[PDB]
Amino acid sequence: QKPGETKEVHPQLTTFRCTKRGGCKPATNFIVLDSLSHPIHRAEGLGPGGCGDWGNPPPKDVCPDVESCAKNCIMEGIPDYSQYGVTTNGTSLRLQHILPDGRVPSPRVYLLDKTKRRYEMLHLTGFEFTFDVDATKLPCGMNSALYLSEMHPTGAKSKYNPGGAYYGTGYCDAQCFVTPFINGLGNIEGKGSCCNEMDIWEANSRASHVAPHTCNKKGLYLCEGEECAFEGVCDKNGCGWNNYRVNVTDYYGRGEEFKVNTLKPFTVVTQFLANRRGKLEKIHRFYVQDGKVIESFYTNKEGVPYTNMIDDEFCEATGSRKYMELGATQGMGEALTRGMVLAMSIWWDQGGNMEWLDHGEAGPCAKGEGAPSNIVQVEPFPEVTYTNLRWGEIGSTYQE
Ligand SMILES: *[C@@H]1O[C@H](CO)[C@@H](O)[C@H](O)[C@H]1NC(C)=O
Ligand SMILES: *[C@@H]1O[C@H](CO)[C@@H](O)[C@H](O)[C@H]1NC(C)=O
Repeated sequence: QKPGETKEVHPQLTTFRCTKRGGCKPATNFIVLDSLSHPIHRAEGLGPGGCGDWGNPPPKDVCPDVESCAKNCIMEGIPDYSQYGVTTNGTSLRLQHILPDGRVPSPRVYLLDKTKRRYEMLHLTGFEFTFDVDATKLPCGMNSALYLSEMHPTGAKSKYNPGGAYYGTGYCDAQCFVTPFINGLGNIEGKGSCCNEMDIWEANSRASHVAPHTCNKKGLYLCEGEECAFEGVCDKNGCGWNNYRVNVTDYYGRGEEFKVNTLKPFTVVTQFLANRRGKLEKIHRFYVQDGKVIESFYTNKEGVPYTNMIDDEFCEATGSRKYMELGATQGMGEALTRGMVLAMSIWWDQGGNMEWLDHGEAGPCAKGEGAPSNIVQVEPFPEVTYTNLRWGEIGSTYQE
C-alpha cells in the first residue's frame, strides 16, 4: 500500500556483534511494526472503508489490480509506537500484549539495520544468537516469539511498494497465510505468503519451544490451492523441541524446583552447528541464570533418539515428516545461510489456547487454562522484554 503523510518514528534498539577476540560490540538497529498493523485506509476522495483483513484478498472495488490497489490503499506512518505496545530502552525491547487502557495490539516487529530501509539480515549457520528475557508476565496460553523468516531484505521495495522495510512490508512464515498485501502489493489472486521460518523462541513462563520449519522454496513464495495446505510447500508443524515433549518435566517453569526458574530473568543461547562444508547439522539450546550455564536436557522418552540437540535423527524419529520432506536440517541451514529477518511478537490463541506450546504432552497447563478469558484473570497485562540481542562466534555471546 502507498505510504501516507503521517511520520513513521522507529524505536532505536542497541544490539551486539560478538567474537571471542573482541567481546560484544554495540550496533544500532531500529524496530518496525508489520505493514498490515499500520493504519491502512482508502485514499483521499474515496469513500471510507478498509483495504482488507487478515485471511482475505484486498477488496475488488479499490483493488481490481496491483496498480489500482497501490494508489487507492494508503499505509500511514506510526509516529508513537507505544500506542501499539512497542517500546525500546537502550538494549531492551518491551512488547505489551494488552495496554493499561484495554487495547490488544498483540504487536509483531522486525529488526531494521541502521539505515531503516533494509532489514538486518542475520546469517546464523555456524554462529550463535543470544538474548536476555523476562518471561514472568506470560501465563499459560501466551506466546512470546523470537524467530526468523526468509523475507526480502528491502521488504521487496518496488515501483508499487515504495514503502518497503521502512514500513515493515514482506512478512511470510511457514503457515502460508492469505494477507491482503504480500511484498507490499495487493494480493489480487488471494495467494498465501510462504517462507522458511526458524522459531528460535516460542515460550511463556510455563513452557519453552524451539522449532525449525522448512519450505521447498527460496525466499517468499506465493502459494495457490494445495501448495498452501498441510501437504504443500511448507512445514506448518515444524520439528518441535520442548523438554515436556521428551518426558523431562523439571527443566523449565515457575519456581526454584525448575532448573530455569521463569520467576526470574534468564539468558537464552541458540547455536547453529555446521559441518566443514557449512551445512547445518545440529541446533543446540542452553540457558544461563544467576551467572551459571544450564546445559540442555537430554531426551528421556522411549522411541526417541537420546540427544541434547535438534538434528535429522531426532526430527524423523518424532514424526516431523514435512520438515524432513521439504529439506530437513540442511534445508533450514541453507535459508539461514542465505539470510533471514528477525521477527519478535506476542500473541494468544482464541481457537486452540496455545495447547501445542504448554498443555498435555507439551507442559503443565490444564484444558481451558490458556483461553484468553482465563489469561486476563491470571495476568491482566501480559508482556515480554527481550534485552541485549547479540549474535556471533560460537561461545562468545555469554559471561559465566
Ligand atoms: C530504562 O530502564 C531502566 C531500568 O533499567 C529504568 O531505570 C529507566 O527509568 C527506563 N527508562 C525509561 C525512559 O523508562
Ligand atoms: C518418563 O520419565 C520417567 C523418568 O523419570 C520414566 O519413569 C518413564 O518411563 C519415562 N517414560 C517414557 C515413556 O520414556
